[PDB]
Formats: sequence, C-alpha cells, structure tokens
Amino acid sequence: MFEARLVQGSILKKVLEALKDLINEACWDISSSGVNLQSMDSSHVSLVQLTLRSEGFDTYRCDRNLAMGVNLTSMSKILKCAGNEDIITLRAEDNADTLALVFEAPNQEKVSDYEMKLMDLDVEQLGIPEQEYSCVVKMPSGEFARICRDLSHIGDAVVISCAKDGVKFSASGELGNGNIKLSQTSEEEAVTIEMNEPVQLTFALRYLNFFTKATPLSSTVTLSMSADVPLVVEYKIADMGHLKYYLAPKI
Amino acid sequence: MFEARLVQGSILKKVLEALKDLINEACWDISSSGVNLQSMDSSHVSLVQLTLRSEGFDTYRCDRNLAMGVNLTSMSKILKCAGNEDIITLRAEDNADTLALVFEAPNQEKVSDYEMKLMDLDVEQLGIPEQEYSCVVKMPSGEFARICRDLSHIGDAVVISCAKDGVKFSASGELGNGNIKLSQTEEEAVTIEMNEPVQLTFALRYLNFFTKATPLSSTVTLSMSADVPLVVEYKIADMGHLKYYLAPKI
Amino acid sequence: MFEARLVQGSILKKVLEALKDLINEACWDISSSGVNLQSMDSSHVSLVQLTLRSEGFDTYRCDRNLAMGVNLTSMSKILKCAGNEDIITLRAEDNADTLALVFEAPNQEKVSDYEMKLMDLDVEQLGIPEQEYSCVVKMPSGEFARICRDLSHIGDAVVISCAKDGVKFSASGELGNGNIKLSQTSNVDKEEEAVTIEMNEPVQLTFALRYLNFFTKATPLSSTVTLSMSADVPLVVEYKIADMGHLKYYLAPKI
Amino acid sequence: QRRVTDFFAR
Amino acid sequence: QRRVTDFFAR
Amino acid sequence: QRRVTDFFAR
Repeated sequence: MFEARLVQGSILKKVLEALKDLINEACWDISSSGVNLQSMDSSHVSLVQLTLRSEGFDTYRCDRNLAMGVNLTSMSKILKCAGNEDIITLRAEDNADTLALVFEAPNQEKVSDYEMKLMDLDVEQLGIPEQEYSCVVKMPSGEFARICRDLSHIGDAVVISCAKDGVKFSASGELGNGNIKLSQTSEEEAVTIEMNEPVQLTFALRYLNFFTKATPLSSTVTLSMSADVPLVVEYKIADMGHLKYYLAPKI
Repeated sequence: MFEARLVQGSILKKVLEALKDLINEACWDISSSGVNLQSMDSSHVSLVQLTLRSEGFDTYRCDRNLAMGVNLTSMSKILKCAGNEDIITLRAEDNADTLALVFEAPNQEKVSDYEMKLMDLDVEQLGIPEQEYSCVVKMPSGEFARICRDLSHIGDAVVISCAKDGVKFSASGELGNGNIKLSQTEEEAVTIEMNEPVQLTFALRYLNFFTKATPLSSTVTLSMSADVPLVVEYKIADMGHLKYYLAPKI
Repeated sequence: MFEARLVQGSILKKVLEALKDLINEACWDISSSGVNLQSMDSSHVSLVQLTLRSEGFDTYRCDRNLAMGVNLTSMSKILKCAGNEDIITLRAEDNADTLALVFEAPNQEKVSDYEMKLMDLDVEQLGIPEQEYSCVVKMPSGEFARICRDLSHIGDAVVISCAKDGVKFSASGELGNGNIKLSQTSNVDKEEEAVTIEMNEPVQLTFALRYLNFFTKATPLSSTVTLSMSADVPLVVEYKIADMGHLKYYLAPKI
Repeated sequence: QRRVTDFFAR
Repeated sequence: QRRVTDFFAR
Repeated sequence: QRRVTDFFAR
C-alpha cells in the first residue's frame, strides 16, 4: 500500500491550482523519499518539477515505488471539496488503479472521502542536473506576479536583464513600452542577487503568468538564469519540498 | 386594501433570491393570518412553501383574503433597488391589479417607491399535510450548502443515508465518487431525531437551487421518510419559514 | 519640455477609469495653468471636461502649450501597472510624439517607467459658457450611483424633478416603474453625507441612464457630486477632485 | 425521478 | 434625445 | 520561440 497524511491540507490544494491550468495529465512518482512529479505542458516549452519530501508529511508509508497516472483537472475538482483547514490523507491500494483522498475537518463529526480513477502514463522523465547559474534573484513572490501581469498589458515577451545593482523587466508593445527596475535591498520582503556575471534573456509572458499561479505557495520566489539556457522559477514549499518551473528562452 | 410594513427589509430580498431562480410566476395568498406562497417549479419535481405570519410584521392590515399574482423575476429586479437596512412596505389596492412597494432608508431621508403590475393566477395549490417523519437532521445551513455544491463537482444525484450515529451524503460520477459523513455533536450543532433508518436518492441540480435560501437561517432541518419527498426547511427567525419539497427516485 | 509629478498617483488612475470606458481617444491641453481635457463620446450626446490645475501637482514645469493626443485605453492599461501609493511623474519631450510616465513605489525596491506613443488629434473643443443654473443639487456621490444603477433595472431614461423640499428621480419600464425622492438634510454628522439644493425655480428633465451609469465611474474621485440643471439645456454632473481640479460630465436632455 | 405532484394533490 | 453638438460651438 | 526538450533527455 501507500498512505500519506498531510495536516496542512491547503498545501495540496495550492499545488493543484498551480498545475491543473498548465498540464491536464501527469504521473506522480511515489517512493520512500517521497512524491515526485515532472511534466511538460502540451507545447513542450515549459516544464514543471514538484518535489514533496516524505519527511514533510505527518504520516508516510510506501511499500513499493508507484507511478500513479492522474488527470489533474479531475483531482483539482476533488480537492475543491476539501476545506483549507482539512487534514488530507492520500491512500492507494498498490494492487489497484484508483487513488483515495480523505478530508477530515480539524475537529470530528465531519469526514469527506473521495476516490478517483488512475490512468497508465509513460514516466519518460527529462534529465535536469543541478547547476551553478549565472544570475540568481530572490524576491517576494507577490512582486514577481504583480510585475509579470502588469507587463502582459504591454507585450507578449519580457526581457529580464540582471546586474549587481538590481534587475530590470522590459516589454515592448503596439501601444508603447515599459521597464520595471527592482534594486537589491538590505525579511521575505527583500530583493537579493547572487550574480556570477550579467545576463539578459527574453521569455514569453503567456507562460510566466501560468507559473505565478504558484504565488500563494511561498513568501518568496527565486529566478535562476544563464546565457541561452532555461529560466528556473522556484517556489519553496516551506519545510516540505519545492515547485520548480523551467521556461525556454528565444532567438 | 392590504398593507404590510416589515422593519427588517432584507428578509424580503433574501426570500425573493431563494425563489426567483426556481419559479418565475407565483400566487401570494394574503389573509388575517399573514402571507402564504406555494408553487411548484415548471418541472413539477420540487415545491416551495413560504409562510410569513402577520404577527411578525411591524404593521399588517388586510380586509378580505387576496390572491396577488406576481412575476417573481419582476419583483426581484425591484427588491434589488432596496438597501439591506431599508424598511419595506407592501400595499395592494384590493380594487386594483397593481402592487406597490415602498422602501424607506432608516438613516438617509430618502424614499424609493416602486409599483408593479399583477397577473391572474390559480391560487388552488396542493394539500401537503404535516407528518411524523422517519429521520430529521438539523445542521448549519452553510455546511448543507458547502456539501450540496461539493458533490455537484462529482455527480448528478446524491444518496442521503441517515442512522443514529450520523448522516452520509454520497455521489458517484464520471471522474470518481465521494462520501460526506456528518456525526451528531447552538446553531453550529448537528442533531438527529430518528424513528428508523432512511436512505433516499435526490437530484443535486435541485438541492443547489434550495441552498439559495442559505442566507435566511443559521440552520436548516432535513425531514425524510421511505419513498416520500425530502423537506428542506429554512426557519425565517420570529416571522415564518421557507419549506422546499423534492421528490426522490426509482 | 513638460514634466509634472503627482505624489497621490491614485488620482490619475481614478481619472482614467472614469474616462477610458466613455472615450477611446482624447486631446490633453498642457499649459502653465495645468492640464485640460475636453471630449465628446462618439455619439455626441455626452461631453467630458477634466481640469487638473498646475497648483495641485507636487512639481509642474511646462515651457510651451502642448496638445497631446492620447489613446485613453492605452493609457489606462499603463496606469493599471502603477501601485495605488505610487508617485506618478508625466514627462513629454515637446519636440516628441511620445509621453513618458514614471511610477516610483513610495517605500522601497522599485521603479516602473513606461513610454506611450501619442497621436495627432485636431479636436474642435466646444465653448461651454458659465451660467446661472435653475437647480443645483449637492449629494453623496455614492447615493447618486446607487440611484442611477437601481433605476437601470426599471427603465432606459430617468426623469429628474427638483423642488425646494427635495429632488425626485423617476423611471418607467416593462416590469413596473419607480420613484426615488431625496429630501434636503440638516441633521447629519458629515458635511459630505448631506443633500442640499440651491434652487432658483423648479426643473423637470429626462436623461438616458445608459450614460449617467458611465458617469458614476467617477464616483471614487469625490465624497459628493453636484447636479446642475436648467429647462431644455444639458445636465452637468460635477465630481470635485479635492485640492487639484474637477471632472464635469454634460448630458443632453430629450424632446 | 418521481414527480412531487404524485405524493400530494389539490 | 437632443445632442450636445446642438447646445455649444467651436 | 524555442523548446525546453532541447537541454534534458531520457
């Protein structure tokens, strides 16, 4: 069997909001070490990489490794039926092709208990090895969303330029063009830049907007860029795991 | 004439939100004893039964019994033009085919005053008798709405099963299926007066239209018996009640 | 050059909400006396008359008069990218066909800096002459919105009747009809919560609600609104922009 | 689905 | 619905 | 536009 219980249920609702809108299907890799999901969106331009360490669950049992194929829309519609304060427990009969979720209202004498069909899905995972990056920007996840949405009223693509001093997001449009300069600040409200060498890259906003759906998962977000290689937008899921989004640049 | 003044106006807005979406037309039965509306929705599957005792109005005059035929959509659009704190007064010239509503702002020395055409409608409705029921569940009206909406993401029809211990709402669907168990636990409480166990199946389509009454009451009571209609009763504190009847299946 | 800095940025966002939905294009008249916009909507039934006195800006430089042709939709989409507490600075190279806006977050971190293309706009502005009006009604701007929206559920057109006693908005419709009477108010506890009527002689006029609803988009600019009517001449719906200017809307009556 | 017409009558 | 065209000039 | 299927494999 596999059985994981999460006292802060809301984490799992917040996760499936971030994803359901970017990827319909996805293969959950269950193991001792915890829960790993990696998918590309249907365009093959963005890539999602969820990690929930087993450590960060109140209860975690898992006898064999599973590959649970989940329609994320189906699973979102179900987590919609879970209160934010609810204590969510996933359970999968190993010898079964269905996944059970149990929501206990933190009290007694109310218990929702849903059960969703699983599908076969080829976990052909991609390779992502961890790297030194040229620029890393840590900033409030709000301010990153606020920026990405605001430049969408201007242009299709944002140019992210990064120095020691600060970081500059730029968009050109039909109507005009616009520039947002964040400076580095001297506790999650802070903007900070670990910088090997300057980077300027262009990314589709279309996509960065789907990523900021993860904004209610973390105080802060970190952006890791290098010359002509994918942007990594990493939302920390405090004391539990992380949700990394990879976007390919242009020219 | 007939002339009733209601100091808590919001009650009358809250009522017409519950109804307007379920029934376009409806006959108001006016009398000494107060205001009685009973209608079925156009499908003949649900039935609404509003009662406002005359005693719960600040003023209440009514010379003979009337049958005022009201398009409830028309009357909703008008009560939308009444502030929540407003003091609503209905007035119908007996010798007239129009109904007047007057909204006095309790503060602002401002007074809205609308006037809406009535229609002829057969007041000759159904004879729902009062009954001992097998199960009665009292629960927060919020939690009943929260439940009915949540199972709508799953299935068409809910199965309401009722024991001593508690009550269980169950739905099957395309994507999966689910079960919500309330156990027995002033208005925050869940409680079950139970003669014998009942399990019945109802369309959620409809229970969702009923929960539009959820802002009328802290609590709702569900009364079921074997192969006879569910009664979803919203109390309208110290004024009357709004009972919804839904027929079960197979 | 021209360069104006406004410490309360939100005023300029609030303005462009009122306008953008009524008028796509519009010619801003810049001068030492300040910023003047006058446009009709494309139907020629309503007319907008914004004034922002130079006085009411924290900084105001302006060497020659400009006529900046602005697509207001474009300029709304840009002021949407300005936080409410942000310190907005307009700058226009006179010898340039672009207008620059700079939003400084008053606290910390960050400075947005947009730049929007201008258009050539020969706009025949009209000559509204100042007049004694028959009726003037000052009332809370909220209560005027609350009224205009409520009668929209009833009818197309409102009849505004005005005596010494009070003022009465009336609408007829398919479903029924309605009347809202405001009385004149002494015993308040707020100067802005009051309804008051300087009245030379009684007036009754008919106006399209379609339009009065676009006007009430200015409701977050002022505690109060004043209505000025006279027999067979336009209604003036005037929103005061405290210590800064005013936004006047003119609507033509019927028959 | 039964009709609620079926259980009670005029 | 008379218009403002015909109340003010140029 | 480019692909993120360009950097990482099996």
